[PDB]
Amino acid sequence: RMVMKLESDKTFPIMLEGKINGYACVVGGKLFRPMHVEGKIDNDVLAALKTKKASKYDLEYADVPQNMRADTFKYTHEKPQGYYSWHHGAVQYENGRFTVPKGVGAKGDSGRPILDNQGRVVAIVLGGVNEGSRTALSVVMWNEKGVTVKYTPENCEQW
Amino acid sequence: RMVMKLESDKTFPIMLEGKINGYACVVGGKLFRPMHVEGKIDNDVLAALKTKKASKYDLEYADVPQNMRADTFKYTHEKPQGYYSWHHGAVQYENGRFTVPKGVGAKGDSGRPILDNQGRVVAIVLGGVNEGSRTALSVVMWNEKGVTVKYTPENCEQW
Amino acid sequence: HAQTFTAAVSKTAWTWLTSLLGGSAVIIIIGLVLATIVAMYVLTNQK
Amino acid sequence: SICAAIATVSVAASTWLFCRSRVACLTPYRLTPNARIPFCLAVLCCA
Repeated sequence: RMVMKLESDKTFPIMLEGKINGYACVVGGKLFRPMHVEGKIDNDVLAALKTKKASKYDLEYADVPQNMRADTFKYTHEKPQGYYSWHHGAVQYENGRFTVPKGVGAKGDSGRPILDNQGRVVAIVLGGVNEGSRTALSVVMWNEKGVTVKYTPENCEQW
Repeated sequence: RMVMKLESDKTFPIMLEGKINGYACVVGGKLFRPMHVEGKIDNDVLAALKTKKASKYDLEYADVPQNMRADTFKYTHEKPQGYYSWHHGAVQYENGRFTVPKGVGAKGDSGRPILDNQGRVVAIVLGGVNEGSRTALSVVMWNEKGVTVKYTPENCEQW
Repeated sequence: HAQTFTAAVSKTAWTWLTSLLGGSAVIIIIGLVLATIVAMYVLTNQK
Repeated sequence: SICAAIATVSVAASTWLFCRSRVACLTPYRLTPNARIPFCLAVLCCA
């Protein structure tokens, strides 16, 4: 069940001196990479792409080539309350916040798209701060009109 | 099997150089064919029928005789999400875009009509651009107000 | 007579000085208003 | 010289705030994966 959401090769790791520190994800024909993550995307064609920064929203976006547009995530403008699927495990959406079990998400666990029960991306998580048992997440989502609202908990901890 | 059994003889190949280069289709009492195909329609009565040019919409149309209005394709103004019948195979309408699998569609395939599961033409194609594993199509459809919005993707390879 | 600091400044000189000093303030005010409007719009459109 | 310096500083600052406002009003709409920007262009024609 949960293993049927990790067969997504469209995500790409970021290499820094041979180590992993973040993930760059392609959604809706555009490649999003977290700004604070330093490194180079393993894929050469995506690495060669020139990206335009966005300091306020803390991620840089680039336009993928035409031949790569076909195999790409699909975003969703509706975020129903309750269960969601992630690579590390289950996530739950309540009152506008994503929460995960403690210790989920750490060094190099940012830029991972959060998948829905249908199997399409709804948001991209950039960091998380621990709150008791359930760690809250700083995550950028997409509104119904397409304004890409960001929800960030207070004193957010990077990655 | 079922996707190709929806066969209609109203479509007519255009002949020049003695080979297939495109199809002209009679819909709702008007015969449509693009700029791209040169030659004469196989039907002599339609071959001798004068056509009015619409260069900006990449299709010229001719008014069929009153007798032939009985047997023609029926246009469609609503475009439900999902798969549609076609001459080759299922065509996916997603995000306001018609897409076909890899390899389907090439030169000489222009002008064929895209129909729905009911069995009526919902749009007609004029060209296709390879976006990767999934191929996008340049196609003109019909709206509820009859404005005939055409969708031309970026740098489309012109069939 | 006696010479005042602004005694010899003509009307034309005054208009030029007001355009240079007084028009730049207008441009600054316009920019500040535009920035405030944009910030309020984007902040109200987040929720 | 003082008037010219003040005018140049004012013009540069106004341009800087205008560019910052345009960025802050477009990037929420710009980085949408499908890049739909009808509303801002219709209300102000920023681009």
